[PDB]
Amino acid sequence: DTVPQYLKQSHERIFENNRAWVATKMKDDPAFFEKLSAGQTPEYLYIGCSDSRVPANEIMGLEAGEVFVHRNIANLVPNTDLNVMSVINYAVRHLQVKHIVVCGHYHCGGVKAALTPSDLGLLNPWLRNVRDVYRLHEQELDGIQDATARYRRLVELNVIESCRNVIKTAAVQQSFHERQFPVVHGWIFDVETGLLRDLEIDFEETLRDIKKIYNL
Amino acid sequence: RIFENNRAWVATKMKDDPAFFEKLSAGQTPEYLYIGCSDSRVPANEIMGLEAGEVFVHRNIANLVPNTDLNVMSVINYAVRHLQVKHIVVCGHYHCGGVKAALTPSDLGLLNPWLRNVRDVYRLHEQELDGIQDATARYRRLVELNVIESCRNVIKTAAVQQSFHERQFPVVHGWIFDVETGLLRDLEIDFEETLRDIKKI
Repeated sequence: DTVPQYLKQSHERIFENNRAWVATKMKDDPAFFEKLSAGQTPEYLYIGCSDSRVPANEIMGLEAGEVFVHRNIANLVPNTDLNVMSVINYAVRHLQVKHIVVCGHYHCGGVKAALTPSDLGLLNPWLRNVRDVYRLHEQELDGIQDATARYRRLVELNVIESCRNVIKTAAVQQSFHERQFPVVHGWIFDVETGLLRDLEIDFEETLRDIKKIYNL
Repeated sequence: RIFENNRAWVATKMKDDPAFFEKLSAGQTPEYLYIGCSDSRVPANEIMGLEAGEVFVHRNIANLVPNTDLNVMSVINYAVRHLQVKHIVVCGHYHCGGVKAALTPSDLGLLNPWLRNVRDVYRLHEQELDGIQDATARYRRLVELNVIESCRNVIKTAAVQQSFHERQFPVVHGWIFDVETGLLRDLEIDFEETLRDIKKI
């Protein structure tokens, strides 16, 4: 019932590491935290998986402060999730972000967890959103005979449907109609090469396509 | 532009710095879950002097853990039950604008129910906050109490209570990140006491 000591010193070591990190930044730039604390308005909302590999801003060669960030299991945008719907609403309506990106990769454990028949308890309802993506694209995925190619295509279609879910929001549709931003993109990050790849989500075409069923 | 930056970033990472792409795909298990605000200033792993890969991450408006939010409850459940993370941290700072938005009587539409969680923190600590006359100092204390109640919400989860009872991990910590100095400040939450408090019910 007491906290093991190895957990207390693991925790202390973080603070030692933090003090050391501050010293080297102080040596490299004497006003760096002064400039950090200097204002900024993010231009990007980035939605990625909680299974992060590299900070968003560093992949994109931007300052951390130019990217407002959300990470969740399997980089989902479910209809009735007030968590992700609040980040989208705030980013669009308060930050007036010019770009929203959904970025996946082939090693998010969330998507893999969606395909195991196991009871993951509380996780099942969240990962149900990944299985709905399989249903929307069932013929395409059934016709890929290589398991690893099929899995990789599911990861990409999950990014694309998350993007479509962003585009379907009132905030994105109304902002785009009246100000021609934000624009939504779907990307894949390759861990093996460190390269971003555009899925070429057709924003203009997708936004037009959505209007029939989903306008405002 | 972004993709140019990305190619250049891969170069300096494989030219101006060392080649660590094998490590990127090497595979590791995070020892930390970090819950912060979507208004990021510095990557978690860099504040903590760890590899990005040692820290499983969630960011949301005002670093909240609301009871009925399946989004954050799924990251907690996965981190505890699948990743077997040894630490969960909630880290706030004084420039997440969600907390400030929660104190203006404005209708923020869809945001009202999310930010209602911040107003509930004011109510749980109303005497404490009413006694601070300086707006700025009162705001700063609200940011800290918001971290602490987020941490208490983590401790109250089935996943954390059951994991800690049977395996003595994870432990939960609340931190405040000071952007001016870059230093983490421990909020020194009552982990053992909250756990004992939960069993009274």
